Amino acid sequence: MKENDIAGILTSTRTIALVGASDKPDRPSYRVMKYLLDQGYHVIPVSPKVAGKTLLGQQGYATLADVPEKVDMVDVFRNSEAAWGVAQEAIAIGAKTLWLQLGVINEQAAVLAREAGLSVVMDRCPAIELPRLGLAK
Repeated sequence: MKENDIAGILTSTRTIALVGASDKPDRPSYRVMKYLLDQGYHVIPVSPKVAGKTLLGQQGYATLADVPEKVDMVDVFRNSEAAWGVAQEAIAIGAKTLWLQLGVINEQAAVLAREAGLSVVMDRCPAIELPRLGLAK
């Protein structure tokens, strides 16, 4: 099994990290958060406001460099350009996977990961990636 793709990273370690997890239930960043939590996945929301607080039962953090748990998949839904800033940071600490917002295309953030080898995935969301096979509860 010498497969070098997201399949091995997702099948090996499943870790989802949320960037900019605030108290805005009227945003796509929230709907995706509680969505991954209910589905039964490890959600690690990190925000400058949740730093030292509890979000939906998940420990909050001011920065991704403050959480002990190693992130495996960075969920960036905040904004388009946000993917770039969140990408460099992830690759810095030693990320493994990167997920952006579905419908958007960022060549800058895409290559920004290739430079390190990180698995960058743009124009794709977990909400639709889950049911893609039919394992949605």
